[PDB]
Amino acid sequence: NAILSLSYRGGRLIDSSGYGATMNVGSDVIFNDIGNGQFKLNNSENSNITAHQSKFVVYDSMFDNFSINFWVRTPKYNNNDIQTYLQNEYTIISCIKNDSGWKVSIKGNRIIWTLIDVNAKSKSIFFEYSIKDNISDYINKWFSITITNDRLGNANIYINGSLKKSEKILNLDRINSSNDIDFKLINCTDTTKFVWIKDFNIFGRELNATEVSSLYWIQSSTNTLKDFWGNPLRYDTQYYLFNQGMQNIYIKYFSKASMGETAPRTNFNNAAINYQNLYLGLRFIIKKASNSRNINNDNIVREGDYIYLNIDNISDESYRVYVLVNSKEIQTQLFLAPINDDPTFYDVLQIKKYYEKTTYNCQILCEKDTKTFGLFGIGKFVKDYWDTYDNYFCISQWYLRRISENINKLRLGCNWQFIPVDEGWTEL
Repeated sequence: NAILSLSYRGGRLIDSSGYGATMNVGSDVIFNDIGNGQFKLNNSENSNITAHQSKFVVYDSMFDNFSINFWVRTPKYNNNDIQTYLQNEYTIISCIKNDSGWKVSIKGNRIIWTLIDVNAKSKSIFFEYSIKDNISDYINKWFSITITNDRLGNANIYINGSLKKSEKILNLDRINSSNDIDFKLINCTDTTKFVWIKDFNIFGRELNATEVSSLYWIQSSTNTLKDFWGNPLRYDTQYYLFNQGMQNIYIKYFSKASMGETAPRTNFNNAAINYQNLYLGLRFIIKKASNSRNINNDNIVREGDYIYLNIDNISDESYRVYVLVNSKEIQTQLFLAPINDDPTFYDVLQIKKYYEKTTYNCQILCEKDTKTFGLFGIGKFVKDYWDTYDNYFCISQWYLRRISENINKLRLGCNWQFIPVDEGWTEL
């Protein structure tokens, strides 16, 4: 029972809650109908949405509890402009009348919720994520934020469905907010900044932990395949390959053995920031296999589709990933070769999500028949001795049983993510 839910469908922004908020959209907003719909705000006057709430939805109360929820995708810092990134707080969503109400702000690597009462007393609570991780779960990635407010106790921030922070708000008096919610960058000094927003909802109660987790599961669209950024995985789109089990390597071509070998990610590191580079190694393109589901160019890949993994940066001609047919062994290297129909090898795959379905991981399956059946992962050249070069791109039957074992499956070597070049992640 959301009391406001923004959705973009049939080419228009609507309130899908049924409480009838009306929208006014500026001339410089980008929209799409992915899922419930997404939009992009840039740093200009015309890049704005105003949602006008009815008398029955607008918040004006000393005691009534309420929650808001949305997902955000905010770009990586510019390496040469970290001081302004860390120091500049800008609003992205606000509902303020005569200085009272609520607002969502970003300040670098922080997401901030602020409440201001009619006496100008204010309380803020923030979530901060690291800008020194080799690989970040949050930078330039879709993530979920749910903020719940108990007027007689705490404000709470939940990130990706789990409680991250709490702050006492009980000393605030009446919060008399605006009928209008403005989605708009305010006070953002960087002309190039933008933010992506999706799944904006308001609830007229304090959601509990169970409700927050359920909402996260629903909004994660667990049947859809996603890329590293949290966007739908697509055909005909160049992707670098990330292994969730071995995050510090990428795959390179080794011509002598028609092989994908591992090599260490390079990094950028100074006193303020650290990250490993993402746009490294073999560049893959997902292609629709013969007699699979009919698609248009750049369509979304589904778990039921049969696909090929082309590689466009080994030579001027396309290469593709091949599996040896009837290997009679538990593990074999994958073969990276020019396009061919040699019956010794086989190229029909599927991209699956067997567990951890709210994550952006996938598994890559070959299942021709029992003699050619396994999951893509990484094998060791030498097993009994720090060496980032000691591995190759393989297919193994070992993963088939492993993924049904009573274990944490988050960091298995058969977990992969696909990384397209994105405007919110620039590197050297």
